[PDB]
Amino acid sequence: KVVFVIRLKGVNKLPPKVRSVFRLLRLLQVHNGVFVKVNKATKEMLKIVEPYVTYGYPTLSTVRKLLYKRGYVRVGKVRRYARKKIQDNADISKHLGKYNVHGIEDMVYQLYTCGPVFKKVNNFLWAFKLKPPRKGFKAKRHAFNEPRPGDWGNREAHINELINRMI
Amino acid sequence: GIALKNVGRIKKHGRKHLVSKNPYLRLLVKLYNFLARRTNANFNKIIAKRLIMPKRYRPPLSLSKLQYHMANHPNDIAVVVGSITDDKRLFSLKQLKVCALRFTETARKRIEDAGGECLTFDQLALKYPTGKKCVLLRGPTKARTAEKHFGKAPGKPKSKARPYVRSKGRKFEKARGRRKSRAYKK
Amino acid sequence: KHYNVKGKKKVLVPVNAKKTINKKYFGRKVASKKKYVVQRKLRKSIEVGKVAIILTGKHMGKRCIITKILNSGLLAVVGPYEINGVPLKRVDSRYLVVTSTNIFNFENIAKLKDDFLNYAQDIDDDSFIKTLEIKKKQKKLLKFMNNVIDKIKEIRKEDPKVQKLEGIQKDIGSLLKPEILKNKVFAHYLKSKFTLRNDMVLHKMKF
Amino acid sequence: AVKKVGKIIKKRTKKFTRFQSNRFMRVKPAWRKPRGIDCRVRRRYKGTNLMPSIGYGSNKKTKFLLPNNKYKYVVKNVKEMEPLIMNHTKYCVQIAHNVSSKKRKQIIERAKQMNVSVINAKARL
RNA sequence: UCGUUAAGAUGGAACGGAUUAAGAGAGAAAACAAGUAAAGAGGGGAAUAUUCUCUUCUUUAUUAAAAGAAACAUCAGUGAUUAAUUUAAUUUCAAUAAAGCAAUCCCCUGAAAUUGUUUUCACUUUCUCCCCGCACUAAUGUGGGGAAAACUGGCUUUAUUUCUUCAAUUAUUUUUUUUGCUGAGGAAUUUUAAAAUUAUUUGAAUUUUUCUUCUUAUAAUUUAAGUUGUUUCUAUACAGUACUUUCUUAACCCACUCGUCUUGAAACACGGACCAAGGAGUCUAGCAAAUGUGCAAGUGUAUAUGAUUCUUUAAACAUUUUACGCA
RNA sequence: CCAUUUUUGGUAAGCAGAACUGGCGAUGAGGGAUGCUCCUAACGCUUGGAUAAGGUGCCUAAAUAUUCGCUCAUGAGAUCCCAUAAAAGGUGUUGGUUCAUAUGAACUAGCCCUGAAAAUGGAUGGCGCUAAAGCGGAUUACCGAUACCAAGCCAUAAAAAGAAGAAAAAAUUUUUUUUUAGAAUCUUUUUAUGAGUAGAAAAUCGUGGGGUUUGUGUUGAAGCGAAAUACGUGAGUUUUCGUGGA
RNA sequence: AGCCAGAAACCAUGCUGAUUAAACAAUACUAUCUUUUUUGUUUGCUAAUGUAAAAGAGAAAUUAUAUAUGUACCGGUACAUA
Repeated sequence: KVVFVIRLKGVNKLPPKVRSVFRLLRLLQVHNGVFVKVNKATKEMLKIVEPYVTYGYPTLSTVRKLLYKRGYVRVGKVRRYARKKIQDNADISKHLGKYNVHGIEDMVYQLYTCGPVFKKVNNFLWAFKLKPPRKGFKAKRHAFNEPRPGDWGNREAHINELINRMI
Repeated sequence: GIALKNVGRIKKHGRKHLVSKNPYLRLLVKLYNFLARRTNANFNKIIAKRLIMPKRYRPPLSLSKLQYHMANHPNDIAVVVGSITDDKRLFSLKQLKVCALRFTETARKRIEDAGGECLTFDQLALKYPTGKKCVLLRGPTKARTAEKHFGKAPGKPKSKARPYVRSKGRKFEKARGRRKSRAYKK
Repeated sequence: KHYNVKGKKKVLVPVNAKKTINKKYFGRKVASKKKYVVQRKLRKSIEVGKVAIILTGKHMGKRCIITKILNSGLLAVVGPYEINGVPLKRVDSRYLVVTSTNIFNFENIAKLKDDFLNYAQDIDDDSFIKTLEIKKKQKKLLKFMNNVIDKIKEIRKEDPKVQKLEGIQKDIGSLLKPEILKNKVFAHYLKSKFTLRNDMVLHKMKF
Repeated sequence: AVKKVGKIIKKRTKKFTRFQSNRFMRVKPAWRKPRGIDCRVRRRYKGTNLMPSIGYGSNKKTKFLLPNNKYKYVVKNVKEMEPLIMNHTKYCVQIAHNVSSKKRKQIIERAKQMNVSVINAKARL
């Protein structure tokens, strides 16, 4: 139902359709990760950017842990966002109060299960800008279904291992 | 390196401050900025913006237009973010209570004579700080002399505008390109 | 007193008052953080009966035996004065390399532990303090050269707190010396300084 | 490197020297950026010669401050002391170069009576 | 540009940046010492030009202190390390000592006989024995032919797990050993509130508890609510070889003639021996938009007249005791 | 003007001409020995972290690492753009595969070899390297950018937000000492952002004169030379010592 | 694998230079002067200071290294030892 998609390619020299998809995807910084709801249009968008992003299924412990350490939320106004670290429920109880998914565990729940309000919560959340990925990365070129090393493209469950390294 | 358009900047356009050096107008924008910020009233916010706006682009209002607009209003308090000019083309009997940026001396005298009120912006702020039960008005732009001059080419076909022309003389701009007989017309 | 979050049971000491920092407009104030400070929490190997190598001291490389963990969280140590010449000194934890050997597992020594404990219990950190008046008294000598050094040493010796400490030093040494001295190899090991020049892989806690 | 002193960080040692002034006698020593021209050193070819920009600027709290912890105020007449005196804690006196000795002595003495440091009082004897 | 002296340097360039060093110079205003007593110099205020008294500089000695740098401890933020740990999941095991079952047979794995299973015989060991070769070996053996067994191994059991074991990989978790770096800030109606934790108090709960949970009341504290503390030192200085900082070579790393037109200049493209001074988007006219400013259906006093205008006054002032431009 | 892919002319061309996109130009840091365009990656000022491309015998920072192959060359071979080598052979060695009767054929493709000549001396960047430091894999560790993460600081942008009161320390409950903000293009606060030629803008700084203001002058000004624990991101400002005489 | 002979080619030999090695040895005679100890080295000069490395700066086979070394016998044999 959900997929965590991590960009892993620079901003120089981008194809134009890929550039457009990146704007919609919201991976404007080269080490952004973001959650995406799997449907058919989203999968085709992911396909267009495929050699330049790694992606996979984010397990429930990982999703919480990443959200705990790197959770920021947009606390400003629509198209006048302000980026604040999430250290209490009151900020997000303001923003998500109408939707009733106020407080961080409910957001975590929506992320876990692909809940009834996914888009708005995702949209309120900042796109997670991640650390370089510790020991055992390597091979920026091509993609993971080449037998040779290189995490790029689909890596399913193994996304979590990569996320754990770059947390 | 982030991919943001306009390098992520929000770039506001139009007036960023009032650029007048007039002490009274500087005092007035201080006042209306305070009144807008504290009240959070839309009426005050419009007044502040219109006070900041270019003095040239601030309009005259005709007295005939002011009366014509105020006709369905039994509350008498007109506010005008521009200058109120007099009328010499009709009887102009019915009085009003009008706050304006500037009054012509003849207009002011007529309004006062008729039993009206010519009201300062400080008096308006003091009496009516919320703007309730009042009428905000604007004079018209109505194609001023520059507007008549400009607007996507006068010499292009299917366009109505004034070029440079010095056409007080006789033998002025009427032929080739402006004439169906001589080559073609706009 | 203590705070016990996540089972950690810290153990808290009341700390001395803070120095004051300027407020944004009017005056200055104390900061409020940690009016109770967590205890020292020394290396888990360390124990009173163990003999340790003095790392940075004047007589550094000597093997000297631990006395009291002080209320300052520093420790007192003595490498028996009468036999080895090392005083009853104050020392801090990271500046002392504690060896695995323990004194009170030698048969003679273990019967005199209570006497050692009572002498140890009496001493504390405030006994060792330099004192502004005495510090000034040595300093005021500046205005032949060997004489002034001798006078400063004379002035330190004269001090009653120093004298009281030297009394305890003498009493502890007197208590321990005969029994230590009969155990000749151990006495020699106490007298002997640290060994390492190139001999083996440095700093093992097998020692 | 840089020069920390208390809460006062000054971020620039070694004031910049104008490019090519080492080679040519004619070119003034005091810094100028080659902003008016193409020049292949504004093009940031590494190690050729470092050049300044806004980022090195002083912090907002310390902005013009002296290591005295006091802003410099230049004094050429005695009466100019009188508004300055209630802020003597935060400001330090500089006496102007062009002050005649009788007047200078009077200003120095008065300033000392007013209880504020005067940084060139130990000069022009 | 060149002379004298002094200091340094100097293996086919020269100078530079970044970074420390050692030398040579300079400096005390943040880079220590409030007050008290003794005796010199000033200034004031009050009292009714001189009585009282308040004050600041020099000097002797005589008690404070504060400030920065260290060092360790303690936190919060951030890392790196090396041991771990929970209950699940998924053809894990391995021994332990008592029993059995078959003998190339079994755990296995072979080879065979439309859209099903199943049936056949092939396959272990040996430091066992025999026969031939009779020492023929890579070998404390050996090549070939046969037999032997279940020590060996396999399975079924029955107990057993600290004799030896109890995997691996996911899943959800919980820690721990050393240790590196960092400390913005300063909360006169939000550094407050709640949370947390401790000692109490009352009611519940449930896996049942020495870090078990909630809420009832009470106090404190910090894990809340951005570093503090202690002890040293500089130093009991008055500028010293220390401290600050300039200059100076060093050494490591980097560094190609600037300007120029040029797609492309380090160029075998061009200008430049060196230094000084002078040296280049202006002024008028007429037009435009912009913005400021004054007035408004008008506006602009044009030419010109007037004056107790007549150092300034070569403009400033006024418009008869209903021209003209543009709209 | 350059590159990939598609592409027309021309024997071909670092030739002429395009298409789509991305670059370079106008822009760089790290790698590609080296290099305008290849790769990684686009840049305020700093500290720490972890990586990328790329490497890890020495030059030269990290492994004389692990693991399985292959390879001896009387001119071995060594990484895209990148700076040559083919048809054709080989009873050199290595794998296969088809066939025939533990042996004879035939093929096949890996390496290696012949085929393989040129102008100052000469070039895997150099030394060297063959139980590789070669060539083909795989397994880990480490080093490795100004990018990335965390923190500080600077400016810009945007957003919040505003038109009145006691804190501490020294003394010996009462005396003393430090501080005690309201400038609306100003002040407090937050978050985001930072390439740049041609070119446009804004904020400054300096020079000559004038009106205006309130100062400096012979107990020595301007000027000048040497400087300054000096100030400012900077242009510059200020000052000290020496000269100097309005 | 192991070898051999074999060219006007190649390196020596020969021969030239060798402040091309910022190179060096031996011999002859010589400069208030040489040697040991102590204190110091915190107008151009006339007492005078330098270390790219101290800190236990400790360390005698030998061909090999798909086998060696002793010792006794006669490069060989035997016996030991690593």
